[PDB]
Amino acid sequence: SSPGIWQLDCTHLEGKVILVAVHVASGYIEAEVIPAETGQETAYFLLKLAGRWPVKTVHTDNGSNFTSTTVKAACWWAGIKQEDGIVIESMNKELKKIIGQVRDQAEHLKTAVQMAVFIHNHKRKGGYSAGERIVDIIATDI
Amino acid sequence: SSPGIWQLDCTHLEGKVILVAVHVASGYIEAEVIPAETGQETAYFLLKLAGRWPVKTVHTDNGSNFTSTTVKAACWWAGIKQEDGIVIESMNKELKKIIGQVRDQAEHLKTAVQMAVFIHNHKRKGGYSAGERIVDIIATDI
Ligand SMILES: Cc1nc2c(c(-c3cc(F)c4c(c3C)CCCO4)c1[C@H](OC(C)(C)C)C(=O)O)CN(C[C@H]1C[C@H]1c1ccccc1)CC2
Ligand SMILES: Cc1nc2c(c(-c3cc(F)c4c(c3C)CCCO4)c1[C@H](OC(C)(C)C)C(=O)O)CN(C[C@H]1C[C@H]1c1ccccc1)CC2
Repeated sequence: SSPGIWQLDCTHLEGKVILVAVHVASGYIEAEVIPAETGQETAYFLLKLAGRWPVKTVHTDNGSNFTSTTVKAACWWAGIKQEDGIVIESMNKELKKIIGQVRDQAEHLKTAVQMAVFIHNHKRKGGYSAGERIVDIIATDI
Repeated sequence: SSPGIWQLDCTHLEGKVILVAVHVASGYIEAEVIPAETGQETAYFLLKLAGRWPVKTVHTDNGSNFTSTTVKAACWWAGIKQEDGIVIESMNKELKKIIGQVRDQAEHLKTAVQMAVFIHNHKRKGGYSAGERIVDIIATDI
């Protein structure tokens, strides 16, 4: 169901990889800079996300990355269901748009990515932000 | 007020440092393994936390770590108020207790810490978990 569904995606910037988790119903995001797209990086990120938010189902833009036994262990341990198939381009475009706008304010790319995550989750779209929508969606399900 | 108050603390294990953020009203935690307690590590962690949860006020067990101009920049950029003074020993004892219980299941300490964060936030105390309490507290304030 809708409150526990997340989409994982990866995007490239400055010879680095940005791993993004999107809470599908709200548009709320978590993101991190990693050296390369690997099973180990995805597994560790999933384990972190699942301890912080209710993660019931995960989708990816890269099915081969979910085949990894390290990713399988993270989903098995956290009780996450892997679901095939999957917007993503637009989220990656909007995130890179925010990143480019703030890039000069920081030395490290990871700092600019976290500033971009902050801007995205706090942005009101009398409208609500993605941060307000995720908390609203999950509290309703409790 | 109560929904935006966080406590930061650091604890040592296996020659490494575990940086813990506790949502005071719920007992919900975020934690990471870092090489050493620095202004830069604390600043980056604060920037991440504030983009993910409403962080209005932060307290620490180590005031000298909040004096750093890098920590000051993170709080200024994210609009966090630093508040002097501050339970913590018991949270560190409970977290290390959970860590020791799972330590053998993983090679890396960081993996065991994330498993411990997952266990703590999901643990029901008909009672509610820290994960349910934080979402409940924040949705009420919306
Ligand atoms: C370094 C490492 N290598 C492997 C594995 C894990 C790993 C990954 C996880 F996501 C995880 C756990 C472990 C131990 C313990 C339970 C919580 O989740 C780790 C882990 O480090 C990461 C990648 C940085 C997180 C660590 O520190 O040990 C997991 N292995 C799975 C095959 C045993 C088989 C398996 C077991 C269960 C389900 C599916 C496959 C492959 C190698
Ligand atoms: C490497 C680095 N060194 C310094 C600083 C920041 C830094 C830290 C932040 F928390 C931060 C920002 C920056 C640029 C931009 C806005 C969002 O928050 C970074 C940052 O890397 C981290 C530590 C890994 C996050 C980066 O990549 O640039 C911040 N500097 C502050 C004195 C200018 C003065 C200041 C400015 C505003 C308020 C208070 C003090 C000292 C050196």
